[PDB]
Amino acid sequence: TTGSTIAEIRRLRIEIEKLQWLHQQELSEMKHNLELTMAEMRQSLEQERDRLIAEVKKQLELEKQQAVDETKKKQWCANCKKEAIFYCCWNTSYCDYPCQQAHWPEHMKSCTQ
Amino acid sequence: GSTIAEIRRLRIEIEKLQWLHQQELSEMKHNLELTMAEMRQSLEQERDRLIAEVKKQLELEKQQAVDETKKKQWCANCKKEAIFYCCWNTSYCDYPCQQAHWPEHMKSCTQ
Ligand SMILES: [Zn+2]
Ligand SMILES: [Zn+2]
Ligand SMILES: [Zn+2]
Ligand SMILES: [Zn+2]
Repeated sequence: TTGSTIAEIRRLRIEIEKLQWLHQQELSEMKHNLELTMAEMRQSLEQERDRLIAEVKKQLELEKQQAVDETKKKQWCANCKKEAIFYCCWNTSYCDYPCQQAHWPEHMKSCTQ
Repeated sequence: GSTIAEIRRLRIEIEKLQWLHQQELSEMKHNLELTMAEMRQSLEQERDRLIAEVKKQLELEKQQAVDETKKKQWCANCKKEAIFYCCWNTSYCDYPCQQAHWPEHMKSCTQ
């Protein structure tokens, strides 16, 4: 029947028309939410970078102070900068006799005792 | 054949195309999320690289500090720079430090 086919076609066409109007609000709010999550991620990553750098600097500054202080407690070879075991005169110590011999031409200029 | 059946077939195919389109929109939404996760991971890796450079430079400052310290004598009492010495590895910045330190240093001394 002609009228019944026309009504069925018309019904389908109307359903397609309703399909067109769908999902506009979702996509248009999706871009704006993308901007906000992107900005929040950039800010959080920047704060985490600053926190990590500050922490690494604090820890290595403490490690440096510990190394310097440990170093002040010992005597160091004036020729090779390894730990020394005997001394010639003020602020001139050596780890073995060959370092003393090697360093003598320079140390001779300013030696005592 | 049946016209209404043929239309109903058409509806099924259109609804299927519509569901597919929906799958495309949500797979692109997912891909956008993966791209964001990839951006976070790549930025984190670059931060780790920067941190490694900062550690490399701070470790050099540590070594220079150590090497500088090896060049001087340090007060056995207060750890400031020393100007005279009592015996091996025992120097002082001033006489008041030497005096203050004598009760502990006496057990180990030369002169
Ligand atoms: Zn040496
Ligand atoms: Zn000497
Ligand atoms: Zn002192
Ligand atoms: Zn002494």
